[PDB]
Amino acid sequence: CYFPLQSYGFQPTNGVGYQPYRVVVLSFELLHAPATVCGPKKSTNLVKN
Amino acid sequence: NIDGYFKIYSKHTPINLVRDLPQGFSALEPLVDLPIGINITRFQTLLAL
Ligand SMILES: *[C@@H]1O[C@H](CO)[C@@H](O)[C@H](O)[C@H]1NC(C)=O
Repeated sequence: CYFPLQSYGFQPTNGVGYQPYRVVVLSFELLHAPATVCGPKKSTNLVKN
Repeated sequence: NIDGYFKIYSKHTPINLVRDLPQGFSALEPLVDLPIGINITRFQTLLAL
């Protein structure tokens, strides 16, 4: 029976593989709800006559 | 509440005391629209004491 928990040793002199990285996963779904999380940013200046 | 959208209209006016639901005309302007998307079949009021 071995210890489940463990921790990386993050000294600054570690190699790129051992270098800590922060990764963000952006998950998208459509459960057929009217909710919307986007919006356009296109608006040309108006003209007249 | 239709097609997953909740709509609210309102109109406020002072009234002359005793008489209930006086004769007159007053249209209800839109107030609030939310795309909640939930079934509603029953409702209940709230009050403060
Ligand atoms: C509302 O009721 C209908 C019919 O029973 C059902 O198809 C629909 O998925 C329900 N929606 C919610 C949000 O409960």
